[PDB]
Amino acid sequence: HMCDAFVGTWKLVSSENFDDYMKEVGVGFATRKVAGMAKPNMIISVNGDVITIKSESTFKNTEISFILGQEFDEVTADDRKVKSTITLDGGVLVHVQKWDGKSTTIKRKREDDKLVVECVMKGVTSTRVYERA
Ligand SMILES: CC(C)(CC(=O)O)CC(=O)Nc1cc(Cl)cc(Cl)c1
Repeated sequence: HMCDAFVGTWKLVSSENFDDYMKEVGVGFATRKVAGMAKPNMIISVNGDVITIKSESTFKNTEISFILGQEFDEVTADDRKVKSTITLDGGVLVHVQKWDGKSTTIKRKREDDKLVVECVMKGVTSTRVYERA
């Protein structure tokens, strides 16, 4: 019942500073523009200890499955090859990605009827708000 309140199908309803976050990460111009236009759905499910998060949009469909606290390799939507670990910290899903000596952290939180995603790369934070589909 670890992630019950995250499970479901969510649709992006607002974004702030995502282009700048992507710039800070190192994403190139064309990918930033097309990815920034996307209105993804985020589909979260749990089966036993395995959490699956899918992101689907006109730009890209991605899928990760993982066990909390157990590192895995991830190819991101912008084609980084990263080492990822996702944990629960005080009811927040905390996703750390490591590559090329860099690090970014993505937090997913339930707030009211929304799922709020905060993406941090060095001093740059982007906030993406999802609602139930
Ligand atoms: C958690 C997430 C960050 C944001 C969301 O799910 O809303 C997933 C995502 O879109 N990743 C991403 C995509 C591109 Cl193309 C470039 C970079 Cl840096 C990141």
